[PDB]
Amino acid sequence: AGRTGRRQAIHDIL
Amino acid sequence: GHMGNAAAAKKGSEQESVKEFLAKAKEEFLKKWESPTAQLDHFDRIKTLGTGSFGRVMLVKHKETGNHYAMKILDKQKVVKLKQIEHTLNEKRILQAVNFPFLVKLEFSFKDNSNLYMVMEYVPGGEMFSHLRRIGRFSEPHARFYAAQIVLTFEYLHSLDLIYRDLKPENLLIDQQGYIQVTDFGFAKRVKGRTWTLCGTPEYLAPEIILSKGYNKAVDWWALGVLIYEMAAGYPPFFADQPIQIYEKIVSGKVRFPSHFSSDLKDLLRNLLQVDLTKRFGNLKNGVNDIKNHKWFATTDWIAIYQRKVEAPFIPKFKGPGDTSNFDDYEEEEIRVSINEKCGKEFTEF
Ligand SMILES: CNS(=O)(=O)c1cccc2cnccc12
Repeated sequence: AGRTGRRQAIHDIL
Repeated sequence: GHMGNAAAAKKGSEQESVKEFLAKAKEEFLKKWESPTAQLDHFDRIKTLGTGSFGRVMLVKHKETGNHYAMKILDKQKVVKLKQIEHTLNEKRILQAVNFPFLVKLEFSFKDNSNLYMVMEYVPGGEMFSHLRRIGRFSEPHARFYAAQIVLTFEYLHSLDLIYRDLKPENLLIDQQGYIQVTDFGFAKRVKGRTWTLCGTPEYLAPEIILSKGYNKAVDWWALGVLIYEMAAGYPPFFADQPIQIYEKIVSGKVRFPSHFSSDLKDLLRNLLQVDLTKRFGNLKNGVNDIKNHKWFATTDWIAIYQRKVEAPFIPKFKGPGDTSNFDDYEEEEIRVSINEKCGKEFTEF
């Protein structure tokens, strides 16, 4: 199971 | 040894010629870097081609010439709130100065009271992402054709001390000849050695980013491993519903391969998806040549790829210069321009 749609960038990791 | 006399001398000469090319390319880049153009009402806005965090990309038509372009629109207030000021300045400055056959070309840039604008060549064949999701997976030769273009593009960028940091199929367009165009320089940066920003796309992040190290250009070679795996499998190697679970898989480093992957492909991927930086291909003494000379690329004519003389595996259907049939539909939002300037001091250099 995982993400099949377009994946957005991340600007940080909390 | 592996190569006989003729083959070894040919390869050595080829590698020296790459060095000569890259030295000239650096001279050209630095001249543009040191000594680097429109306005909104010059274009008709047609349709949204894609969206992102800070804004959207629209197909536009230039009024005077009738040429079509892809216009990226960023809202200044949103860029500041997300602390993307320097990244957005990097994006425009780098795009303005590079020149390579697989890097999208920036034609104009400008700003107004509310937004930043970057006007690029329109690439009508659509995102690799769409084509890959539709077909399921690419055969190894098909994946290899695209991978070779990325290898050459990263060899170019890294020679200029540029780190790309957002490789993924969503950012790779297919042009009218079936070749790749890299878009989205939002995280590209001039980096001589280490850098520290936690940024990228979860499935494509190298472990040393997730672990908050002062990492280097080898993160892009890890990302190439992820891309090749996804192209050939149809899904990426570290696959889960939520980012936190994705990160745990990446840091473990355990990779499993579909049974249809060739042994050559698995060997390449184990050397790109390598946690240990002292062992990761693209980060060793032999540099990019460990990748270019790997058995999985043995059939690749690197010069012919650069010259765009290899017949592409797939040619998008082209239905006119402003046709958007290879792109998805997105909700349209009018481009609002405030009567008051926003964030003037932050974006003076743009
Ligand atoms: C990744 N797809 S997109 O965000 O719509 C995009 C971004 C940047 C340049 C482009 C050029 N042609 C088409 C689409 C373009």
